[PDB]
Amino acid sequence: MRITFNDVKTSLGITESYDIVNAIRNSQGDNFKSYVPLATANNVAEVGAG
Amino acid sequence: YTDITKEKQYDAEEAEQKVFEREMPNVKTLFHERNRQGFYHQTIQDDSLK
Repeated sequence: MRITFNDVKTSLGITESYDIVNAIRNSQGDNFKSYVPLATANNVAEVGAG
Repeated sequence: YTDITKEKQYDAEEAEQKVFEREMPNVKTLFHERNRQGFYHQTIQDDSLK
């Protein structure tokens, strides 16, 4: 009597214009440099939208 | 002057071998010295000024 979803995707209807994580990764003097010292950004950026 | 420090990610697995690790506070210093020594000189001939 249990219903479980298989291979569900967190980004179901999400249309990503750009990869913010990738942009933060490759940012040498860019405007994303304010997030470089952040440690758990690689965990916040994935589940911060709900 | 003393500055801010970076954030470290929580890791209990490696928190067992580096409990007594060290991390310097990252301070800075400046020095100032004495650099002006001057004088003003004047003369007065009162007897010949009469």
